[PDB]
Amino acid sequence: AVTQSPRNKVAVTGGKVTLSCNQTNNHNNMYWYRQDTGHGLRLIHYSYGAGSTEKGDIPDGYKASRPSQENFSLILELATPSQTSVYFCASGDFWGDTLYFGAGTRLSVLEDLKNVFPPEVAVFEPSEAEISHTQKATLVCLATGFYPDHVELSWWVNGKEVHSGVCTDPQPLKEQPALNDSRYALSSRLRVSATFWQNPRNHFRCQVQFYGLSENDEWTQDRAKPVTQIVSAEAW
Amino acid sequence: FEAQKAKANKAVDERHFVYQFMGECYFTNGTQRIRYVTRYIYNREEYVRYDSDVGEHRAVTELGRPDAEYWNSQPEILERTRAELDTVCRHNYEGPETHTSLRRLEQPNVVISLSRTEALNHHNTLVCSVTDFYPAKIKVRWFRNGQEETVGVSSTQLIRNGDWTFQVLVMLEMTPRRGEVYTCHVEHPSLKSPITVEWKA
Amino acid sequence: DSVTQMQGQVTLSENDFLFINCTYSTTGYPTLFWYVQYSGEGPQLLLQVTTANNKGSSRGFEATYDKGTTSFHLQKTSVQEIDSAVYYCAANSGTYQRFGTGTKLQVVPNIQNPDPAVYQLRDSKSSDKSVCLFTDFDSQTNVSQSKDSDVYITDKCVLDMRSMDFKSNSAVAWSNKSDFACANAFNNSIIPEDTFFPS
Amino acid sequence: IEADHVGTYGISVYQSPGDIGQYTFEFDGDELFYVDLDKKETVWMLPEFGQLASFDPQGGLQNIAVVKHNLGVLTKRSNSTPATNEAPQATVFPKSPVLLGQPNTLICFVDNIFPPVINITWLRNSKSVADGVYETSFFVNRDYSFHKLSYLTFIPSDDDIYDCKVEHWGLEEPVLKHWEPE
Repeated sequence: AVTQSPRNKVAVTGGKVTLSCNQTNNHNNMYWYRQDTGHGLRLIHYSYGAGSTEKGDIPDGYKASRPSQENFSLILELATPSQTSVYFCASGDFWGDTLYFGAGTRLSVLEDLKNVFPPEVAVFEPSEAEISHTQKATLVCLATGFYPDHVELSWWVNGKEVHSGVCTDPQPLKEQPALNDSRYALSSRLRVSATFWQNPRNHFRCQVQFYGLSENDEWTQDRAKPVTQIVSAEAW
Repeated sequence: FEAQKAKANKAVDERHFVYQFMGECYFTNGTQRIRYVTRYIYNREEYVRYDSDVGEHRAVTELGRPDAEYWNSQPEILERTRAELDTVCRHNYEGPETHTSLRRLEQPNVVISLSRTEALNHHNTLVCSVTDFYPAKIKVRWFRNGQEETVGVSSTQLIRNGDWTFQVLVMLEMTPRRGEVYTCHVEHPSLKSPITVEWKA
Repeated sequence: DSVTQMQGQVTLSENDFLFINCTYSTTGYPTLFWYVQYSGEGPQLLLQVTTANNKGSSRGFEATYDKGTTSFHLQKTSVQEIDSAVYYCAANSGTYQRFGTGTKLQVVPNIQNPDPAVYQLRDSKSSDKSVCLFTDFDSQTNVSQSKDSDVYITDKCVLDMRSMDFKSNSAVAWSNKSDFACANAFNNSIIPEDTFFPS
Repeated sequence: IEADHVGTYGISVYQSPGDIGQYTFEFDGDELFYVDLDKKETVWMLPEFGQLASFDPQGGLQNIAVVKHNLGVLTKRSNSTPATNEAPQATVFPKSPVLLGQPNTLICFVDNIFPPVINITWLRNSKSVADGVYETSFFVNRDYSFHKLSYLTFIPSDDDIYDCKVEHWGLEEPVLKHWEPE
């Protein structure tokens, strides 16, 4: 199949990003699309094979390279904010009448770097008002403060992540809508039987995988570097 | 007028090697009848082919048995190719061609010249130079003294210049007498009235 | 060659009739496609049609390649809640496929028995910091945002207790503002006048 | 094989080694246009013809790509059976009747070309001439070989002799079709 590296990454304006893509299935053609709102999917660059690279509908600002057959990578030199979005790589056969996409890639090109903030998670315990009125306990989680919105909330019950009875917000909440940009906030639930919650043994936890910075990233501010990490909170 | 193209199908699974593929559209009587054939060639040898009249891909040699079978098994491919009879042939003819090739007309530049100096009463040679014209179909004749003649006349067959312009030459075996005036006459659809050049002997 | 999905966003009750409109415009003989992208993953193929005038169908969906209307609308009769995703229309009469804007489909489950309630929750961190949980409301009510600014409200959310057979909506709301009761969390929100307000 | 007209809407040629390709469109035997595989752009023989119709280069680019692939496949399917060379035959003539002084054009028609890789240069009094030379693409021949044309602009004068120098692998040594205004 097809896979993209990095799945998500942050970068400072004027920087230089390199999105890589590697497909198994022996496909001759390869494509690099960019997803946004009000434009859906748009093609930037494609390739009929090794050594080949063709301009899509929006090639400006990007470069492409088809070194190998199974490898096609998109290159952004003087990155800009306008290049912030999701990138989907695709491989398919001749004439592109059959194409398979990859997992996707979230890219954040900030005017600087003084905006990255990890998530502030916190689990909220259910009220007896419901545990008795409906016989159903509902724990609520909340991740706030993060920026950019590259997050992934998961529920780990007794150490084992579960999806049975879960609901995570579709899209994060802009804490400061008015502002040209602001941290985001995500909320997720988890509804289990009343008789189950009522038991100090049943361990509950809320994990929030955050994607921010890493090694090669100068932090000229004060607080700790808002690097990639996992914030969380438990409850019994 | 956007022109369409035939799509080569994928082959199944110091010396030089040459590969060649082409989509041939045969228009018999304008678009009234159309025969479509695609040829796949590896080293001057046609190994597989799609004949409009057969309806499917066929292996011309054993080296093409694989490809043929696979392309005919997959309905998507077979219909893709098959449909090219319209989507390519008919489309280009009725579109780009009809408004470009089929309607281009170039008028010839006739001029009469004599081989050796004018040696009265001494056999010589007169030549008609019809050059730069399209389409092909054209006729030429020699007018001595008002009377057309065939004997002692020859014309090189159509000479294709390559730049979409044709050419032809016609030699006249005669003898430049005194007074008589020769004239070359040629019929070409690029004109309404046969252009005729004259030469006073 | 260009696609046009007029459908900005679509939302409808479970087991309804889905109809997303798509109109193309080429100079050739394009193949038409439909791609479904489920939140979180990349887009995948739903159905396609190479040859003009005839329909393609897959997993309950179906679309027709109408040349007279240069359209390729997507149809579904019994739209399940599972079919909630972003639907992309695409056409390719050359070497690469162009896509349309996109259409988001939200298929709300059917609440057998409403139960509008608004509880509260105290985190394990502190205790002064709480959260109001407006859940169990029937699938048809509209959860508005915050007309104020210091208050935050998330859109509907369908919870599902698999090994229990039970689906129920929800909608969390909060505010860093010290004074905030669960009776104001959804003031300008037209919610069931039969909501249980414990205390 | 009979018909009033014949259009070859798609002619893709690919050679290996060298990684050489060519993509053209032909009608009644003349070349409509060819895709410049490097410039990624269509090029019509008759510039006016390019004003009326059009063609997306990618149509040719995708094909060449497919042809390149299949070439690799067939080379194996016939355990690297190499191509037998041929001896190209040239012919020289003027575009129009020659008239000393009156600028004309010398045409060299090279035929039976295979493989489609050749050098065709003009010589003025045994001297290599550059400017004023226009070469065409490789045209297809029924026997699946090729043929090309080269054009030279000159001033008719008995004071000079010309000859079309053809250089190909199928030739033991370069050959030249002599031609003079005599």
